[PDB]
Amino acid sequence: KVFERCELARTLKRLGMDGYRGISLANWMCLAKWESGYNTRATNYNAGDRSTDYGIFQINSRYWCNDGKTPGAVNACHLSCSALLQDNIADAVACAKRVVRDPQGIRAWVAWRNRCQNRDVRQYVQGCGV
Ligand SMILES: [Cl-]
Ligand SMILES: [Cl-]
Ligand SMILES: [Cl-]
Repeated sequence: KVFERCELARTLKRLGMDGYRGISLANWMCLAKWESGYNTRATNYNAGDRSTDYGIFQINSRYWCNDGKTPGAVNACHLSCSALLQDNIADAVACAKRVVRDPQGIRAWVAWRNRCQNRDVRQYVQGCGV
């Protein structure tokens, strides 16, 4: 599915994302916006290293989920990458939390550095009741 902005914001808040390991909801919204345009079914093959990015946060198969087809991969979220293509984003959210338990935190996503870091991201949650 493609989420509407405020629906997603409320969905993530219910799933405990607000302030998770120091990360505001608006940072998570900005990440989802630039990764996928709020689209849970998005996939992107990386020809360069044989991995794929999955779902609303574009979580990468090399480290985070298993797709069977990425060489030398591990599966730190202990999920099929299929779980990251559901309309229900609970698994994706669990896996995004796992990503940010690592030292880099939200910096793991380069899109976050480019489009969100050191920016005014308040617009992402304006009006959403979160
Ligand atoms: Cl911030
Ligand atoms: Cl699974
Ligand atoms: Cl679903």
